[PDB]
Amino acid sequence: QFDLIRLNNGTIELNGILTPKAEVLTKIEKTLNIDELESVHNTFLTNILSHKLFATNTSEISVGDYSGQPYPTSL
Amino acid sequence: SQDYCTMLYEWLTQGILNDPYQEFMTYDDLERAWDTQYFIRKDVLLRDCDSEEDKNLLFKMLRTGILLKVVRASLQIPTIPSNSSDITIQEINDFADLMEGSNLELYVDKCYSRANEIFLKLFFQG
Repeated sequence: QFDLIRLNNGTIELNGILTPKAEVLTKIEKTLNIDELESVHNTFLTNILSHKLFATNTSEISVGDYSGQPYPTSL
Repeated sequence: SQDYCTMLYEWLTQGILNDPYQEFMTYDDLERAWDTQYFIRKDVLLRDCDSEEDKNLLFKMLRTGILLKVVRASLQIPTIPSNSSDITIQEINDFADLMEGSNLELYVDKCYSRANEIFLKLFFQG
């Protein structure tokens, strides 16, 4: 029930409000619709893409030492 | 002052801040991302708030309102019904009588105890 977000500096931040542990003063299924399913499929695709071995010709990847070439290029 | 007593009652029973004319003695920012700053306006106060007793009274009222607003924001409810506790606050009708009598202090202590009980129950059970 706790949603965490990581940053580049190694810190962790809680996203949004922290809901109580299911306790409301009182004296169905969470399925995904069309746009939610499409968006989560897009997130799955970009997560597949963001692999270091799949990031071909990108500026975010670091080249291998003593070679000067990225890992996908060496592959 | 019929409007001012109703605004004070709303602030002391639900923590709802609606001051479109800058007349209430307390108003919060974000009208740090989650914790907002509560500024007390001394130009529109009802007392001097210079003595220790008056300062503690003002701080108690502010803490009551803050706890009410926090409970509202956590429960995602627009208002806190009176059935959630065993304490009921009556609306102020005579401003002069409320100022000259201890009924103001009684109502303030009552709503403060109610807000503290609700907050403790919530943070202890949920």
